[PDB]
This record gives sequence, C-alpha cells and structure tokens, in this order.
Amino acid sequence: GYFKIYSKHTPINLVRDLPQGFSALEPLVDLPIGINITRFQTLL
Amino acid sequence: GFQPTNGVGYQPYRVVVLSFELLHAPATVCGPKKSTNLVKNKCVNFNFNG
Ligand SMILES: *[C@@H]1O[C@H](CO)[C@@H](O)[C@H](O)[C@H]1NC(C)=O
Repeated sequence: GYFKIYSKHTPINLVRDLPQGFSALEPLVDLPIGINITRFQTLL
Repeated sequence: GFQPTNGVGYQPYRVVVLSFELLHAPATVCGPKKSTNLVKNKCVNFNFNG
C-alpha cells in the first residue's frame, strides 16, 4: 500500500552507454496511495 | 416555524455529525502523543518513536 521512490544524480560525459561505476541510492519519499500499479509510461 | 419569540426548546440548532471507517489502506488521521522532558546521565526507561 506504500509506493516508494529512490533517486540519484551524477554528471557524465559519455555517449550511447551507461558508464561503468558504483553508486548507492538514498531514499526520497513514499506515498500511502495504496493503488496497485500494473502499467506506467514516460512523457517527453 | 421559528420566530424570535421562542422558549427553551423551540430553538434552531446546528448539528455536525462525524463518522469514521476502517480499511486495509494505511491510517491517515490519529490523535497526537504526549512527551516527557529529557533527563540525562541517569539510568531510566526510554521510548523514542516506539
Ligand atoms: C487492486 O486489485 C484488486 C484486484 O482484486 C482490485 O479489486 C482493486 O480495486 C485494486 N486496487 C485499486 C486501488 O484499484
């Protein structure tokens, strides 16, 4: 019933790839929506 | 049939009714919790956020 989000930001200067490295993500927020999620879409 | 000349009983009353429900969703409202002052350098029982 809680929906949780995590995130991180970093600079990169590399093309068509995910750069090799290591990182960990801090918690950001959660929401008590309690709505089962089956699909999602991204907007640009 | 209200009129300004009225007695004890024949008066207009406002009524507000509250109601609540239970669900499997998380809770959203609750009453607040009291809290003691803090003593230091002593042997005591403690309760911090449960
Ligand atoms: C979660 O899925 C169940 C399927 O049994 C459905 O009844 C319920 O409505 C769904 N939750 C929400 C918030 O729609």
